[PDB]
Amino acid sequence: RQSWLPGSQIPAHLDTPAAQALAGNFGFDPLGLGKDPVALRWYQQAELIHCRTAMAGVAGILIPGLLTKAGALNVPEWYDAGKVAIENSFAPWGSLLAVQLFLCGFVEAKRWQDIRKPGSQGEPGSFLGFEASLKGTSELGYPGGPFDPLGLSKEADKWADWKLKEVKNGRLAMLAFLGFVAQKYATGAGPVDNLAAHLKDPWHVNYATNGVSLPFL
Amino acid sequence: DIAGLTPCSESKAYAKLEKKELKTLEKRLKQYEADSAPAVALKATMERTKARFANYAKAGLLCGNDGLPHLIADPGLALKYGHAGEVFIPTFGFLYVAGYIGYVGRQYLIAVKGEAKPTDKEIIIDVPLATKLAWQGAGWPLAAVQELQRGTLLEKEENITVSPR
Amino acid sequence: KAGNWLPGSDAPAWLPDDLPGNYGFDPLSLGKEPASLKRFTESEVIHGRWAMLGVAGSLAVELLGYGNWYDAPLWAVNGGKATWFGIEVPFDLNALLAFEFVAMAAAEGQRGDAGGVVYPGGAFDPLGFAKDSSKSGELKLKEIKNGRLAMVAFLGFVAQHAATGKGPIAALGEHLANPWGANFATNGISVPFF
Amino acid sequence: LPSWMPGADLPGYLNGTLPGDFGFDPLYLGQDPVKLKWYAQAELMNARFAMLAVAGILVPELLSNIGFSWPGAGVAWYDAGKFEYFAPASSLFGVQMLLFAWVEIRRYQDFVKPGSANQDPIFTNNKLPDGNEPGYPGGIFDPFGWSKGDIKSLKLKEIKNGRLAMLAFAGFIGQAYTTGTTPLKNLSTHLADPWSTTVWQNDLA
Ligand code: CLA
Ligand code: CLA
Ligand code: CLA
Ligand SMILES: CC1=C[C@H](O)CC(C)(C)[C@H]1/C=C/C(C)=C/C=C/C(C)=C/C=C/C=C(C)/C=C/C=C(C)/C=C/C1=C(C)C[C@H](O)CC1(C)C
Ligand SMILES: CC1=C[C@H](O)CC(C)(C)[C@H]1/C=C/C(C)=C/C=C/C(C)=C/C=C/C=C(C)/C=C/C=C(C)/C=C/C1=C(C)C[C@H](O)CC1(C)C
Repeated sequence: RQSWLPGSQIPAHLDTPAAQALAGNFGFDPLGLGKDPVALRWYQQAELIHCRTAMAGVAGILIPGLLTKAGALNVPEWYDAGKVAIENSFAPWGSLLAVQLFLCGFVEAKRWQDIRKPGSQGEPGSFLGFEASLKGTSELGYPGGPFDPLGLSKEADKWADWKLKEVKNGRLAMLAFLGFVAQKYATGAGPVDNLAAHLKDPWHVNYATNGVSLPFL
Repeated sequence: DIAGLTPCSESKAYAKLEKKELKTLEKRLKQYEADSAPAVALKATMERTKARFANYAKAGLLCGNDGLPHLIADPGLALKYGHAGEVFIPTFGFLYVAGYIGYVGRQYLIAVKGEAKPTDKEIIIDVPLATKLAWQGAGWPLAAVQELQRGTLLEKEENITVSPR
Repeated sequence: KAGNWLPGSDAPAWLPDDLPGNYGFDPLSLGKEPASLKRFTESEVIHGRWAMLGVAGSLAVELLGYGNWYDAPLWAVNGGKATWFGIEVPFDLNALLAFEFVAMAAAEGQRGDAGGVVYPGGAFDPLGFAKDSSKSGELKLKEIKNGRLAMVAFLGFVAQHAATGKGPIAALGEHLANPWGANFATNGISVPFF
Repeated sequence: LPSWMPGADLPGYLNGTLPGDFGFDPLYLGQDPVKLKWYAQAELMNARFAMLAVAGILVPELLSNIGFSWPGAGVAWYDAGKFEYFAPASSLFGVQMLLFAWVEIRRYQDFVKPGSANQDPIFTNNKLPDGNEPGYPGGIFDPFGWSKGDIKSLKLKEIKNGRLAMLAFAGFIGQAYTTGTTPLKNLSTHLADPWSTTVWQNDLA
């Protein structure tokens, strides 16, 4: 098997049939958090949700960020998108935050009750009729039905590969967003401009020169 | 402002105290030479002093009638008026490190109770095991809430209670 | 089996054959369960009838020249008075709201008490069609197909007026004027990167 | 038995059934047979669009230097987006995506279930023959009576010209980004002086 550190002793809780059947297992647990299988279950759920929302957010940063260097899509910088949006908008930000709290709390409550009980949300008479297709698909965190419309999740031969691509791209996306934050506080411009200013002069413009990222040198 | 005071930037007493400290310091400085290490240390003190006053003025501190900074210990009030860095952030920092120390210690104790002589490994520290557990708990709060939610944090009533009632 | 929405692909197992508009169209597997499927049949037919009525209404309004469907309710926010075919309507917004609430509440409660019934009879059959239950199945098929078409057309109305702000027949007229010069690529809000 | 490196060990999963099987995969991209199928179909499609593209960049420019007078007088291949047509490019994009949605989803439906998209939905007499071969349709898509010969030769030829055309279109992109000129003019100034017009020569400016 692959390991993060070849030659390192892989911990015994990440070496089970239950833990090796997880997407993107690389035996990485230096701080031994996942000693409890229930806790490992919950943490896997946390990783999946963070992956999906991280991909969505970072794509939202990049793709308008890239395409604005072309002609179309005049988009302001991601750290200024809220202001301009709310000046474009019709309501104050408080009411928008309240509405999103409601509409997201409902859904997250659903998903949470499905985490505590696996076959929960599908029981007769609960919803007006989507109770038909709100069960799980035998692997928690990966529902079916109205999710996965295109039927890509039906074939069994591509299954682990779709999983593994998801988790790898997601981990990379989380790293990307943390990078967005740090580059915002460090240099003071958009990430696309950081990429351009680094490709323009690599040996002079990096975090060894920005004067904040390591002040002792 | 916040309970009848003013920020230190326009506080008259602040600048008077600053001038007084510089005055005594230059008074000590006067009697030496211009190359002497006494004068070197004295000018270092001047630099650190003026830098300290500028740093306290920059952070938006609040001074009473004595010209001294006052800390605000109230979540709503400090978070509303921009003072989260004087009690709030410090208390979460301290709780993190203190729970960290306690959790590491507790894990050591359970790690050594399972041996043949628990007292020797208490008087003579198992250094490899101690360093190992010293790393393994940097995220303690997650392990703490898991131990709480599984009911292993608390012993049941097999504790020795005083006799009699 | 009125058809198959995707030649070659197998029909879903949960759709029963004797059913109007049974094309086997279900990628999401939404009607795999019985009771939910029955409820969805009810909802589809009812939405179809209401869509037919609304689309026919907006067409009649614009075709007989009384503004669009968007400025029919214009008389209530900006002060004025309702109309029908060239005659004034003597009511207030709250008056029609009250009579609408009472009438619709009464009618829909009455309907919503007889279990789930989609085809009544007798006094909702006053002309004498669908008596033999033979060609009634075909009439069910025609009903549901025209209903699906009406729903799609009404969603078209909402999107079209949300895009260009003109009425249906006005949009069709100008599109017949210059076909390539004005449709949903000259929209400027449909496809963004143009 | 041909190789891309005569003597070197070929990967075991390649067996000559694919057209143009030269045993070239130093990154081992096609170990799973499913990925091999998808990659093969992708190669065919990329190849055909490359061949049509390179034809559509050579032929207008080749017939530009000869001096005809259709309004495509040699403007460019990359300046095809600033010309007055008889329709703005938006509706072009719309009709394009509608028609190609129809065609490409139809083709994908053939690929997932081979032997299922053969007959004409409207005029249900017209039907493709049962020589399905996902990626090689047949019937009216081979209208002039070919495929009579040993088609492995013609498949091999199609894939060779496709690979050459893909590299050619990559060439058009690279040359037009670097020198910023038309490609037959690049061949013109290279046939003018082959020894002082090279890549190493131009990249030192
Ligand atoms: C140790 C107890 C204690 C005490 C005496 C106070 C005292 C105060 N808090 Mg407070 N607070 C505390 C703990 C405490 N805090 C803690 C632990 C939190 C974190 C949950 C907060 C979070 C908080 C917020 C978010 C706000 C206050 C505010 C206030 C002020 C008026 C409200 C009040 O007295 O409610 C009585 C308080 C208690 C009985 C103690 C329980 C703590 C509750 C949760 C705080 C109640 C907030 C209150 C409902 C807000 C009223 C709004 C006001 C405009 C009327 C007052 C100076 C408000 C403020 O800024 O005033 C200007 C305000 O907005 N507090
Ligand atoms: C009013 C909504 C509605 C409802 C509830 C139904 C219900 C049904 N249809 Mg149906 N249908 C509708 C509208 C509707 N139809 C329309 C408008 C068309 C024309 C496009 C069709 C065409 C159609 C075919 C061709 C077939 C069905 C079939 C069915 C049955 C099984 C499928 C199922 O589980 O449906 C459940 C449906 C829903 C839960 C729909 C809810 C709406 C979803 C959740 C959101 C849609 C959002 C929309 C895409 C947004 C567009 C915005 C725009 C800007 C892009 C079921 C009785 C099958 C059958 O046997 O017929 C009886 C079948 O083969 N339908
Ligand atoms: C006020 C009295 C009243 C009452 C008591 C009822 C009662 C009923 N109606 Mg009903 N109806 C009424 C008025 C009323 N209606 C009016 C005025 C209309 C418009 C003419 C309709 C249109 C209507 C349709 C079309 C349907 C019903 C249905 C039903 C039944 C479902 C009950 C239920 O749980 O729904 C609870 C419903 C809700 C809490 C609201 C659902 C809101 C939906 C999901 C949002 C739709 C999108 C929204 C409109 C935004 C669109 C924007 C637009 C620009 C496109 C029930 C018997 C359904 C039925 O018979 O199925 C069995 C059905 O299909 N009714
Ligand atoms: C593994 C492990 C294990 C062992 O045991 C121990 C240790 C080592 C400690 C660990 C590690 C860990 C880590 C590292 C983690 C990380 C994380 C992250 C980064 C996340 C993020 C994450 C991230 C995320 C989600 C993100 C998201 C985002 C978003 C939404 C965005 C949004 C937006 C947009 C769109 C745009 C607009 O305009 C604005 C805004 C609003 C801004
Ligand atoms: C089927 C399926 C299946 C699979 O599985 C999945 C999926 C695909 C998702 C699905 C789909 C779905 C869909 C598409 C749906 C649609 C719907 C609609 C559109 C409705 C409408 C609906 C609509 C409707 C009713 C409408 C109605 C209307 C009306 C009444 C009107 C009214 C009016 C009038 C008197 C006139 C005036 O001037 C005004 C007004 C007031 C305006």
